[PDB]
Amino acid sequence: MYYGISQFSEAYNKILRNSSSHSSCQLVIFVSCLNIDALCATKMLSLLFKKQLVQSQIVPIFGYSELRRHYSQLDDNINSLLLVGFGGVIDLEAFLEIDPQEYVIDTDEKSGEQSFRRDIYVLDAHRPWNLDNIFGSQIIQCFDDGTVDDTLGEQKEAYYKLLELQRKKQIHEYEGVLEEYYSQGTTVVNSISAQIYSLLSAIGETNLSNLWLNILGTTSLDIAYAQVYNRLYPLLQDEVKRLTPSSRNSVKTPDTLTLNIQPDYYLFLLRHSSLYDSFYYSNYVNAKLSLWNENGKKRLHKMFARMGIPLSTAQETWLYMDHSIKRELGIIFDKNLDRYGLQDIIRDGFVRTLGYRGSISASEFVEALTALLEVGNSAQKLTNLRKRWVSNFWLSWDALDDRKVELLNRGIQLAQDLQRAIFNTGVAILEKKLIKHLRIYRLCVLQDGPDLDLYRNPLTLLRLGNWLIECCAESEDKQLLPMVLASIDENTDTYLVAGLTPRYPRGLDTIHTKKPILNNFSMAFQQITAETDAKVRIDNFESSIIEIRREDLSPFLEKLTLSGLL
Amino acid sequence: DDNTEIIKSFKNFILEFRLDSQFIYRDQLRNNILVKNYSLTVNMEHLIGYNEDIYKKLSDEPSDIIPLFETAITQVAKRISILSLPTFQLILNSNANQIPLRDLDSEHVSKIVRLSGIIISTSVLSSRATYLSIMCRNCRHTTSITINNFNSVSLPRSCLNCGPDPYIIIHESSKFIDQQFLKLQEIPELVPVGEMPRNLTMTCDRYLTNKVIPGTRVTIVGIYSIYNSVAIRTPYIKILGIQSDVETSSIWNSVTMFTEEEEEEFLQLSRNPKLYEILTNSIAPSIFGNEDIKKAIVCLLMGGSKKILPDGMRLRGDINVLLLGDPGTAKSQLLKFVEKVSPIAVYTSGKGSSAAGLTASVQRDPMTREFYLEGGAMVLADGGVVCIDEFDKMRDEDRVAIHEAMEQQTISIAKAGITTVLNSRTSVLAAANPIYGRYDDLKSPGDNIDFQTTILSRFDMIFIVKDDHNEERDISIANHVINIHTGQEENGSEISIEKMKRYITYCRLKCAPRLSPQAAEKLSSNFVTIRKQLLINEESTERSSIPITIRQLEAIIRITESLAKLELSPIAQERHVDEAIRLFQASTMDAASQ
Amino acid sequence: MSLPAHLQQTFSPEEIQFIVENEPIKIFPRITTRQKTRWQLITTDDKALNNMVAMRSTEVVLWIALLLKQQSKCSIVAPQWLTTKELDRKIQYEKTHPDRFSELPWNWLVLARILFNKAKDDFHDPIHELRGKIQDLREIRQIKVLKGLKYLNESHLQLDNLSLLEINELRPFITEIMDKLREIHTASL
Amino acid sequence: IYVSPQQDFSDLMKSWKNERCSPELLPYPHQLMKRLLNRISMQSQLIENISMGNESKLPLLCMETELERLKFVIRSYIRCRLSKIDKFSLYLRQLNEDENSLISLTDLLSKDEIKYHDTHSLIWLKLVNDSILKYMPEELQAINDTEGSVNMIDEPDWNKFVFIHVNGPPDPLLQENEFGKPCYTVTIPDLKEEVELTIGSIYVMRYEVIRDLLRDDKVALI
Ligand SMILES: Nc1ncnc2c1ncn2[C@@H]1O[C@H](COP(=O)(O)OP(=O)(O)OP(=O)(O)O)[C@@H](O)[C@H]1O
Ligand SMILES: [Mg+2]
Ligand SMILES: [Zn+2]
Repeated sequence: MYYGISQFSEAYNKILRNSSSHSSCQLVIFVSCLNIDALCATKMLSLLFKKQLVQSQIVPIFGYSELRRHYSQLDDNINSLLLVGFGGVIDLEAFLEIDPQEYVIDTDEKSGEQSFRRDIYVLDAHRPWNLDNIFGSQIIQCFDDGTVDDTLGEQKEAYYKLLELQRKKQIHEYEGVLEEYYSQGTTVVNSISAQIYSLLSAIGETNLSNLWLNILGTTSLDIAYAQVYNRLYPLLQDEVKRLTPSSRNSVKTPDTLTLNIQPDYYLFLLRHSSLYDSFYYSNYVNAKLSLWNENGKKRLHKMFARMGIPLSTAQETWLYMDHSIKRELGIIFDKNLDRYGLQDIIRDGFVRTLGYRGSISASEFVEALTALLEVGNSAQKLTNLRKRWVSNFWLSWDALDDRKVELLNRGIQLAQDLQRAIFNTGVAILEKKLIKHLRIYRLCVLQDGPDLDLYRNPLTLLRLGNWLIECCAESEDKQLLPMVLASIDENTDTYLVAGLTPRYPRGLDTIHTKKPILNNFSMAFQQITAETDAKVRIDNFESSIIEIRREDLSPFLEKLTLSGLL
Repeated sequence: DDNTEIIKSFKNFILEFRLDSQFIYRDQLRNNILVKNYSLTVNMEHLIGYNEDIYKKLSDEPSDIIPLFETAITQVAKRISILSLPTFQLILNSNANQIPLRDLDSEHVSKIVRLSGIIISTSVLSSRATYLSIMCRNCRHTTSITINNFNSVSLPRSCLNCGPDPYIIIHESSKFIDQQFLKLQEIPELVPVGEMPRNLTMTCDRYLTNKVIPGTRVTIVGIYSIYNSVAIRTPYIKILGIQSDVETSSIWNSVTMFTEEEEEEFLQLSRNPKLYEILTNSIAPSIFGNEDIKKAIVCLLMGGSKKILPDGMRLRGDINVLLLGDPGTAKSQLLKFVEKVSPIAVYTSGKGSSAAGLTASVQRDPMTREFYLEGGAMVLADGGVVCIDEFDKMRDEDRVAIHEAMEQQTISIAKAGITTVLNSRTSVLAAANPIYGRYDDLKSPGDNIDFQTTILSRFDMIFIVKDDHNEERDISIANHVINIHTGQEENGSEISIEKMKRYITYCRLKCAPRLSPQAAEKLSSNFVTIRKQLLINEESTERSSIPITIRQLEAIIRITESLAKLELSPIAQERHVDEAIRLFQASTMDAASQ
Repeated sequence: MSLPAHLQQTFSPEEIQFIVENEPIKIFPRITTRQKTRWQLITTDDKALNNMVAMRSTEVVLWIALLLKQQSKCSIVAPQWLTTKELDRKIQYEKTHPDRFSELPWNWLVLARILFNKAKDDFHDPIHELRGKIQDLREIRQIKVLKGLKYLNESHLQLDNLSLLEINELRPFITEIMDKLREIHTASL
Repeated sequence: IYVSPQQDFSDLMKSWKNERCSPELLPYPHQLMKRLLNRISMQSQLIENISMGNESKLPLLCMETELERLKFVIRSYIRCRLSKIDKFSLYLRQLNEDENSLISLTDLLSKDEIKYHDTHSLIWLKLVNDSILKYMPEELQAINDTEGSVNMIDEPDWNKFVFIHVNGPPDPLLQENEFGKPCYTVTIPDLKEEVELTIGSIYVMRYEVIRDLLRDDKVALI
């Protein structure tokens, strides 16, 4: 079964009723280890449960195998289980070997319903929903954002008729529509933090900290799924307007907290680095100027000279930069960015300030959190690496608190270093012309780089993939093509293949740009793995990221090219 | 008018700032007043955060705004300390981009700038005027003047008939402060192409004096001003804050400066069961092998203990190491690393050195026509290590000037009417090549070493490094170098340069171990055995070029004491004696036997 | 042995806080416990809690008040002495009399910290002003303490109106110095 | 004289503070401690009975927190008493060995304290006898010799300086001063002084002179 948008309050009340007893804890939350949106949603849930004095346990998780292990290790006193950030696409009942009969408590013939000791709640933004979890199972409860009622009526009817059952033709039509539904790729439709904030608004527990966490969760998706961010932006604007005090005439105090909608820019850590660095290490600026060669640097220098900012002034840190230029920056950009094609740098973002402290924007906060998640600090080595990532999750969690600002500064520095390393790797990739072009898709394989170790983490590989996608591919007027990025680690002798969906030119509203692009790589990878024999791993939550043995990549890519299902 | 408002704004900033629940500057001022430290250190980021207008005012006209800030600080201090005190000093800290010393020009006149350099000279403290009492010659009119040390003041030209300049200062009623002059050079790596390093004149006041010693890299925050010594002005820097990576206060004083959190980090590190391996691996990580030489360098850095007997006799406590080997042994790289890591060190070339360069030089002042003594590498590197590269290239005359420095740790000067005995407590790490550039086994050791025995006896450990062509070692070294070229453990197997330097300083200032009776007995037995072996090894044709005297016994004792000091152990046991004996056998007896 | 060395002869700040939280305080209940289960406490009185009505002044123990406040079931009524006007009057009294201490409550510092950390929206006056006033009072009292420390002797000593936290802070130094002076005087005889 | 649980808790807190700040080992409140332990047992049983059986969630939390606070207070008091007994074992033994002394450890200590004292004394004596004492001559084989160069029995510091707060009777000893406020008068024999203690005033007195007032409960150690 699934809960509509208005049933969030009922689900929360059910959780309170069942998993609430000061004698012992009965609530466990499973969280995706490498998702910022899930991190913020779990932080909001943790604060909400702390308010009501609900005993709970929070367990970071990486991959489906660890989910199976931890679920098997769960005690019998867990009345409710929360799956935050995953589980939507897979069959939890079949995957977790959950048999409803062994989970029932009491059955009433008159009521026609059965009570179960354990309950599972799924907070997943990915699509398509697995119809087994939505329409078939009763133990699995899914927090739907309305998609099922909006567009899944026909699939609902088909699945119900399949369950209810010359008849061969009808069964064929129903199974055909079901297969057609299942044949689509996977994308993200909404932010889980938005749903948690909707629940809080329903029960009236919304404040400024919750709004900040919601903003962070929503903006985490801006880099990849800009359509979702554009759809959710007006609500964030309205909520910030509602929660902000009407009068701002009072002078700043040490405890004052500000949350303004100020003009933000598509620049990398503008407020914690130099303007030159902000323009240099930005994906959009590099894409529109090709800063990976000398011509791009010359163009950037010419742009800075025409804006009237001396090179020495530009390289000065943000805090100590000349105040006149800092104040005029908006006008200067208004008049000069259009010449070089950087008209999209102008944007409106959310900036949070604390009394007598520096001001940090939402994008910079998300960047710091992601940097802490990434570089914060056979099967045995893999387990140790995943344990290290689980540990980094808690550094990222701590950074979300206002008392732990040193962690945020460390994360900012690590983000700067990581962006520098990714820029160097991208320069190496593009100069060598390593991006082979096949008709079906692009291919790029890393074998002897200088910083190969950094790319064992899926998040860093995704960062590099986004950098490469925006640069020389989003531009050049080249037909959109999915990209394959692979890296190699000598300590284990295996690959980390990651499929990436193409992106339309940024900030180009169009009917075709309005339509989304689905990620079909999961289906093709699964089909190839099932047909072939290469001992591939699809344990990662992001089904597009797999681990491949050193020898099998060439046959795997041959089969991928011959499949034509990308 | 405006000055009062500026003072009020600064007072409000001092009395209102807070980042969580502690008034940082209020409490800091109270604590400083408690210990008679009339100053206040302000972080400019906090000032920017509190109010950007105040920072703009401070940056626009520092020379006119800073005195108002000092007055505000004094008023707040009087409010906080006295229940109804000279003018307080303002020390600034900033993280702005450092301007290269050579990039300072007209554009930076009368502005706050941050730069780093090397201090090459310091002056004797002078006396400045803050409160002057004056009296007129004719009518005897008492008057007072208050002077700030920031220059964009003079005795009145007209009395308050009296002639021009009628006021005479009454000294016994005036108040003065301390002043010092420093010479700052630019970092060698930052010098432009084919240019001599540039010097800059700087001044410090009150609590910023006696903070730096010559030869130490520092970071300076100050005002780039000018003074008229006709259409030109001599540039200079008015120091507002000094930041250095070496605790100079703890070096020239028996007092030691280390935070409680530091002291407890260095104790935990010392508690490590295998600190010796960590330090051995932490020296020259980019050099393959040479483990024994790395251990010798560790011992030299740690040093031994010095004893002053009741009769006045003094025993040396510094360890000297010589490296005689073939080309490509990486001796010069080891010397450079030693110079980089030691708290105090000077890297000098034997070729490019002189007798007067390396000890002290009689210099005549151009103006006073009086002779003074400047200092050389062995006075500038007092309390540290002197890396004398190309030891063999040094002339005899030059060389001979080093003996007393090495052994007696003093410099005796009798020149131009100057009779003094300077102090040079240094350790000498020298590298040299044989006579023919390689150690030819066909010829006797005496023919391969031109060094007289007198100089060699002073070196505690002598390493004769010979390059042997072994395929396995050659392949290993090639792989290591290739990995270096094409290419951070920090997992307890190695500590960075800064931590090692701080630990060296702490160990030197904290521990001075002593030998146990068993160690003394074992050492005497080993010394007798070594001397007997040397006597046996003698051949009628020639006498041993490598000597074994009482100095070698003292050197072994020093090595044992340094090994004990490494672990902060107050006593040296047989465990350290064994390692010292092994090192001596591996280096000095190895050189002598050949 | 059984008791650590730092807990010997003195109280730790946590112990002082624990002592403070035993005192009463006034609250505004946001629920109606009174009838028209039941608290059964053995250390304090349970009559007040049972006879609690909404938006009606009642007196309970400070720790119980904080526990209720955590659940947002009661608004803590700040002490009368913790107003800006009263703090200003106390500062004036301190300034006018350099020889004595103002008659502040014996738990003013601890209670102020507890209320600032736990009950921030209950105060009628801005929090920063109260923090500044408390800081100024603390510095004035520190000056007075430093001035009065010069009269340590082998005989008694009087420190009237000094709060509990200040006495706890000063106990080691004062006690040891006076003990040594007494020992010297006794040896002299 | 039992009054109510609140008075028992107040007396327990007063005893804890006095024991923490007192130099000597004060007499054990046997009846009060027995009442407190019995009340703790009954309250724990009541809490268990209620728990075994949402408006009732907060009261239970309050009961549990109160029980924890009371347990902590009793624990700290008893541990301080045990430490003091450790520091004065020989003193206590000397007290018991004397018959003319009025005090007896049965009144001055509880049964658990007596058992702990005896066991610890025996264990430490065995250790020091097997280690050191068995080698010394008969003249030096006594762990507690008062005729030696340095006395081995560590008595309490009678004249230790402590902080006090004068509260007055919950009074023949009470008298008024010139300024019309009630006051107490105590003497310091060594200095031949007279000190006037004013009710409601904090002082730093010697323990010996204020011992009687503290025992009578006219003053309380801060
Ligand atoms: N074991 C080693 N590991 C790494 N680099 C090495 C090693 N041995 C030699 N080298 C390199 O060989 C070069 C030798 O130059 P270097 O000045 O260090 O030699 P040297 O031993 O002082 O000889 P010379 O007597 O000719 O001055 C340096 O680049 C050093 O880095
Ligand atoms: Mg060389
Ligand atoms: Zn005159």
